[PDB]
Amino acid sequence: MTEYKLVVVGAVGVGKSALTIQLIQNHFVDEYDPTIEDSYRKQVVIDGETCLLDILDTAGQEEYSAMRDQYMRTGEGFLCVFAINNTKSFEDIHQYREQIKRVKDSDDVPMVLVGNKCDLAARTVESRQAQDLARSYGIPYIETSAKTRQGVEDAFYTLVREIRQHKLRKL
Amino acid sequence: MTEYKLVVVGAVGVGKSALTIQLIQNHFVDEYDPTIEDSYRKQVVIDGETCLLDILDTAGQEEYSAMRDQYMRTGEGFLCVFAINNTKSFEDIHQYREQIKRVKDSDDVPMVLVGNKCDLAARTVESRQAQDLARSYGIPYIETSAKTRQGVEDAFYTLVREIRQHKLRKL
Ligand SMILES: Nc1nc2c(ncn2[C@@H]2O[C@H](COP(=O)(O)OP(=O)(O)O)[C@@H](O)[C@H]2O)c(=O)[nH]1
Ligand SMILES: Nc1nc2c(ncn2[C@@H]2O[C@H](COP(=O)(O)OP(=O)(O)O)[C@@H](O)[C@H]2O)c(=O)[nH]1
Ligand SMILES: [Mg+2]
Ligand SMILES: [Mg+2]
Repeated sequence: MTEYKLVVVGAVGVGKSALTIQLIQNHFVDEYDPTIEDSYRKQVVIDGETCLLDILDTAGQEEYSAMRDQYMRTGEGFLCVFAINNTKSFEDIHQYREQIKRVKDSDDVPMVLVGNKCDLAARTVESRQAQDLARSYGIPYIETSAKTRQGVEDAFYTLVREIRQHKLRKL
Repeated sequence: MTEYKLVVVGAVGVGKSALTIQLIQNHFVDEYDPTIEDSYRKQVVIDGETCLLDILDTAGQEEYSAMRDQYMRTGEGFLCVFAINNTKSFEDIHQYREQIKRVKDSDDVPMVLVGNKCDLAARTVESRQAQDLARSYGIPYIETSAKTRQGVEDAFYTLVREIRQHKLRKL
């Protein structure tokens, strides 16, 4: 069926692995080797289209750029994630977004901005600032929580839909 | 009288020198040595307070950081400017804003975002994206044109007022 190659990107400790794993196997995982980078797949039905999700769970020292090259130029969409209680991870969103536009020759590649850990009752980054950023970038912003699972399907599926619109726009 | 040390910052070719000079001597200047970095002063009355504006017109290769050190930690406010028809200068706004927060130990230093050259009927950066960015940063955005002079006083004076509020907030 159709196959979407997605890449999950963002600073270390934001919850990239917990989100990915929550999506694939429905269980929250804590303590998962910060170093391990691997792909994950799942057959899903989104909006009636059945498809294959090919997700790259990025890890490793790569100064805010292209963690896993031959997925990065080939990724069809990216999940830019930050933790809602870590302003740095948030401030670093710009750099990830610039390497992505950099290897892909465009400021028009499907992405979604993800504010993770919204279960934490605390916060150093607030909803309106994130969403203004997204609004300036032109992409959606969605808050999730790998822990309670809130928003994880909405985040990945919202990313699929963007890719879809983007493929239909060339006709 | 009161004295405000302001720094004009941004990529080369955006109009930092034309704006500064337009403010100080009311005349548009084209072709002004991209390399020359110097300060400029003017006595003005803003909101009934008479004051001395001490402006640093930043120039020189300094990778998006602290052009003129002993003005940068001492600047009381910064004018972050980009050209409305130069998306790169615009995308680089983040880096300037991070060195400023970097030498000043805070994500709370008076700044104003300036979209210059609004006389050009063209544009690669649009009003709503700039303002969403500003809104996410928490600072004002003002469009100016060193050429026709539109907005140049509003930009500097709006920067003075921010500094004022910021000084009054400690009481
Ligand atoms: N409270 C809470 N902790 C989370 C959430 N997402 C991830 N974590 C924890 O944050 C840390 C980093 O998660 P991980 O997926 O390994 O981060 P990564 O470096 O982006 O892969 C671990 O302690 C996770 O269990 C979340 O939504 N809520
Ligand atoms: N049309 C137009 N050109 C401008 C404007 N501001 C500056 N320029 C021109 O842009 C170039 C760069 O100006 P300058 O102040 O030297 O740029 P800087 O490197 O930021 O100091 C010169 O050609 C200026 O005359 C503006 O508002 N409108
Ligand atoms: Mg991980
Ligand atoms: Mg100059």
